[PDB]
Amino acid sequence: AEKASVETLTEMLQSYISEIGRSAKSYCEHTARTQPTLSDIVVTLVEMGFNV
Amino acid sequence: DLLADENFLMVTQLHWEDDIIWDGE
Amino acid sequence: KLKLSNTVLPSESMKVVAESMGIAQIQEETCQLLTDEVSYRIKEIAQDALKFMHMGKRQKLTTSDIDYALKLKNVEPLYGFHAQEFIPFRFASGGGRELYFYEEKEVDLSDIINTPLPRVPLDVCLKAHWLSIEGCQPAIPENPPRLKPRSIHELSVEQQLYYKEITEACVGSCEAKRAEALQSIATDPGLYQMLPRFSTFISEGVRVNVVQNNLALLIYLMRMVKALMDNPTLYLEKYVHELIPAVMTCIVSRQLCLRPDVDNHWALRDFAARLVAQICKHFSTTTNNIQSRITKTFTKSWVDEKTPWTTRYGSIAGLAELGHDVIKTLILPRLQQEGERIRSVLDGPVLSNIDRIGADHVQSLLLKHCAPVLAKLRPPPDNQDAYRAEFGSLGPLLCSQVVKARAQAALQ
Amino acid sequence: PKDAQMMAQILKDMGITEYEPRVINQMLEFAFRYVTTILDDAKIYSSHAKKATVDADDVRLAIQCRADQSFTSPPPRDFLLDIARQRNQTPLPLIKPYSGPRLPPDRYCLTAPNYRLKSL
Amino acid sequence: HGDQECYYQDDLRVLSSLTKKEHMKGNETMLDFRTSKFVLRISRDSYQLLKRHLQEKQNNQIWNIVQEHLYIDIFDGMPRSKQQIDAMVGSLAGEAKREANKSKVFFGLLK
Amino acid sequence: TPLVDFLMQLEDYTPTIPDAVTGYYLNRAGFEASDPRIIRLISLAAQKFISDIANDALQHCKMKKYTLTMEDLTPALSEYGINVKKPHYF
Repeated sequence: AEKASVETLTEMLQSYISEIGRSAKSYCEHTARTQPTLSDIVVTLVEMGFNV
Repeated sequence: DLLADENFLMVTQLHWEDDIIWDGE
Repeated sequence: KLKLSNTVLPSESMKVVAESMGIAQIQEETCQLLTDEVSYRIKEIAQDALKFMHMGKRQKLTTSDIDYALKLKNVEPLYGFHAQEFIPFRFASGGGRELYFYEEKEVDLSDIINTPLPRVPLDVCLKAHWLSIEGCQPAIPENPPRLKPRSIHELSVEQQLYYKEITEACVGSCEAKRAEALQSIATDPGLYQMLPRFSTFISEGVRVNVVQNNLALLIYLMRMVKALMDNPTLYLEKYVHELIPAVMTCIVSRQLCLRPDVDNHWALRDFAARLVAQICKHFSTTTNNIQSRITKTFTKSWVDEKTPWTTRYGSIAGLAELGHDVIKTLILPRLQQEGERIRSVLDGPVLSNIDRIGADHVQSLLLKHCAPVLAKLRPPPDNQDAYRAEFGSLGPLLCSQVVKARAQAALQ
Repeated sequence: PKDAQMMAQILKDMGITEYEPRVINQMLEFAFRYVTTILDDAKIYSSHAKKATVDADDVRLAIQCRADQSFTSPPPRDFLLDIARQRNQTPLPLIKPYSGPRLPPDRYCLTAPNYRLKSL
Repeated sequence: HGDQECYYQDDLRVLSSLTKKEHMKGNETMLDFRTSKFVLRISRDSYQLLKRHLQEKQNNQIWNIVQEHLYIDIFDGMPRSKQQIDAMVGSLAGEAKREANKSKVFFGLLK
Repeated sequence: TPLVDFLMQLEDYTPTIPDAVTGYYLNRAGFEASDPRIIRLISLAAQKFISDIANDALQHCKMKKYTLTMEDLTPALSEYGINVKKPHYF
């Protein structure tokens, strides 16, 4: 592959793990909890348009 | 430049080879 | 006096971007309008990324400061791509793009997989030490640095007691005592202003310790020299004029004690001495004083007829460990003499002397050096009988050593 | 490079002496991202006005309609001083003497039974 | 810009960037600097020389900018030295009035 | 409960991304490793996103396989609503 196309896609990969980190923590802490369950990620991935 | 500090260090001004002890006795 | 200016991005870069997008025929006032808007946003963010540098207590703007400065201005930290919807990544930094100016711009997709991953460093721990003891900063490694009156010695009695303990530990009665004393020599910052007394103790010791060839006394002193050298604080080339003739004597001298048995250590006494000798020619180097002087003494030790074979073996080792080119230019025209010496030891029956042991050690060392000297400057073709043009000393075994070196290179 | 040597002068004019080498590379990546979204919106606004040449009023429109959404700011001083005096007028409440660990109501804290799935 | 005191270089650089109106309309620090008043504590011995150079019509424009954008807080005393003025200035809308620093503050400890 | 069943199966499953690396970028955002299976589902979701983009890019390359170029990522992310940027400054 092209070099700039690999550092592009691994930047979208790091930004994707960091976005389920910030949003599933936000969905659980909205429900007064501290660690996220499965029901907090299947609503996090829905809000990113994933089709789980 | 001949007044540089190294010129005066005694490694560069001493025949220290004579010290090496060969077959001493 | 302050001649501060307002530097903006060049407009001739903004027309290249515009015509590479489909927007052709842009005016100069249209193009100057782009490069003062974006040069303000770079100045607005770099002034705002300097807030995160100061708050994080750093003096270097890292790459993550611009990721938080962008998020502060409600602009996504993403640089490579821009998502109009913004829902897959919402103000989430992807860490930028690892790109260069001198890059290749095309890699193979299995080159990135087969490379070894870098080592995750150690986690953060909390160690305590002392900056000040009742006002005075200690010199620990966690810290940076008419009758005339009766004079005082320039050492303290704690320092003089320290010198006595370190020297009585470095004569190696107990091995753990030696090893600490050697590490203490290797990293004491205040070991300057005691260094004349250490250099004099070394020099004087070897000279009255070769009167009777006491190998440990010498192996301990050579380890003391090696521990003196790798200390970074002290200034050594004022004292190297005493240090160098001591090590030459360990390498080029005869052994007054039992000739065989500890000759194995004697080779190491000459191994440790040749190591510290080429480390001393690596450091302390000025024009034509140190390295060329010991090279000349080693060569006239070699070309000297009918040498002591202990002196011969030591000088051979000393000239051998001098690096890449030195054996490339010096050991070349002398193979015939080495072979003739080996043949004489072989023919004469005399076995109770040390000549035969000296000959075997010299031949083995010379053959190993000749092996890479060959592996280094030629292909490995005709490794069977072409070495018979060089008197047939190492031959196929030399070829096998070259093959082992090639296997090590393949492993690398 | 050409545009990368000007980026080291924008930082040095802001007094930034020490910076990482990846700092210049991604401010150029932001500056390229910002001009290809002004000019992308400029030809959208030019096609709205039906002119074949993107002139300077199109870039004047695309800058001020992108700066109205992207680059925000903290709240202003006349807004901060109005919500301060609306808040600082309310007197401080008294404290119950042995209420326990003083916390907000439980729908505002992060103290819930905090479940997890059974491993099977 | 180069006759300004050396301690003001950072503000001067932010200002050198500000050249447009819309650049300043979203700064919110120079937006609050433009609406506030610089306090500018001066002595009465030096204010008499200033007002005898501003109340005349020869300089009625810079006098109009002074009485619009600058407060002047007058104290009766010696004019301060340059290394004493350097010790107490440096802020934006700086060197505040003495009427702010005269409120009663309960700076003592509790029992 | 299809996904609850899948997460229960996710123990004994090793994902393409390690959990020491997926868990690092989760700890960076406040998500702490209470359960390994949850870290593994997050890792698999990220993998599916990158893989779907890659497969769309390969259909574009086959239409115009082999090398992935920025002009293959550009129409592949355009249906996603993501405008990728060329470097153009190096």
